Amino acid sequence: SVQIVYKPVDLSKVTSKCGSLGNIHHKPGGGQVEVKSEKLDFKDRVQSKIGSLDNITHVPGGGNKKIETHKLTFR
Amino acid sequence: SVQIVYKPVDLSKVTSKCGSLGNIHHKPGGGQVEVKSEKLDFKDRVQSKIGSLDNITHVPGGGNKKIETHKLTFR
Amino acid sequence: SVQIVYKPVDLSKVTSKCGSLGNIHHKPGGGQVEVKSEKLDFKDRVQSKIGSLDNITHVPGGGNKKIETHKLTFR
Amino acid sequence: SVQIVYKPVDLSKVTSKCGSLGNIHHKPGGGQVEVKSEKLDFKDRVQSKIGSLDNITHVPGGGNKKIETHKLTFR
Amino acid sequence: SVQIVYKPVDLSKVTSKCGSLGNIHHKPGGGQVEVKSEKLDFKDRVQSKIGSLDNITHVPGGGNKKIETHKLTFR
Repeated sequence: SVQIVYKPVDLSKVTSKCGSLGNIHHKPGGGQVEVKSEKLDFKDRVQSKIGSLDNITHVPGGGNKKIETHKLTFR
Repeated sequence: SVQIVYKPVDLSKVTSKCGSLGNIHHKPGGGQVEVKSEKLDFKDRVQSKIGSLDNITHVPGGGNKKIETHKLTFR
Repeated sequence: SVQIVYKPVDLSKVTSKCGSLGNIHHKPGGGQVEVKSEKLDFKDRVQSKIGSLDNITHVPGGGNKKIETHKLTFR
Repeated sequence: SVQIVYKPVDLSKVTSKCGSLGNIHHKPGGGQVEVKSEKLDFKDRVQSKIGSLDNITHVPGGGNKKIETHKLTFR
Repeated sequence: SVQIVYKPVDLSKVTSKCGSLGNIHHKPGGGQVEVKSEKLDFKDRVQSKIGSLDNITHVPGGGNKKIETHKLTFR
């Protein structure tokens, strides 16, 4: 006979306290972008990005995470 | 016979306290970007990025993480 | 017979206290980027990045982590 | 004869710039005030203050001042 | 004859720049105030203050001042 008893117990705390969170300034691409092109040959795909792109200001009050994986495999 | 008793117990704390969090200044690409091109041949794919791209200001109050993996395998 | 009793016990603390956290200044790419090109031949893929890219200001109040792995394998 | 020509000229600047101003915490009278009195005689005026009084948090963005006095006196 | 020509000229600058100003913590009277009194005689005025009083947090971004006095007196 085979007897498996999977009883994981969890009393866990992921906690944060923050008194104040602020005065965040993110200023990307303040300056000047000059792009000049003359006599260009492209014989395949072109991807171009010019300026201020994909900029992030992420300010979570918590921002806490808990990943928990359980796996039982019988063969 | 086979008897497996998987009883992991967890009373765990991932904790932060912060009195104040602030006055963050992120200023990427303040200056001047001049790109001049004359007589260029491309015979395959081109990817170009010019300026201020993919800049991040990440300011979590907590920012705490707990990864926990459990794995039981019987064969 | 075979008897396995997996009882790991955890009373663990990953803790931080911080009275103040602030006045962070990140200023990447303050100066001047001049790129001049004349008579260039490319016969394969080109990737170009010019300016201020992929810059990070990461300021977590906590920033604490706990990784915990449990693995029981019977054969 | 008497000739008075009072021509004071002023081209003056009192200036401030501030990128961020914040995360001010003023916590007066956190603790415990116990006042016990038995058999007190007062034969004149009494003024009493007990606790947290007249506390100030003054946070001006500018807070700049210019005093200018002109006085001409003829006798 | 008497000829007075009061032409004071002013091209003056009182200036400040500040990139960030913050994370100020003022915590007066954290602890415990125990006042016990038995058999006190007062035959004149009493002023009493007990606890956390008249505490200031003054945080001006500028805080700049210019005093200028002009005085002309003829007799």
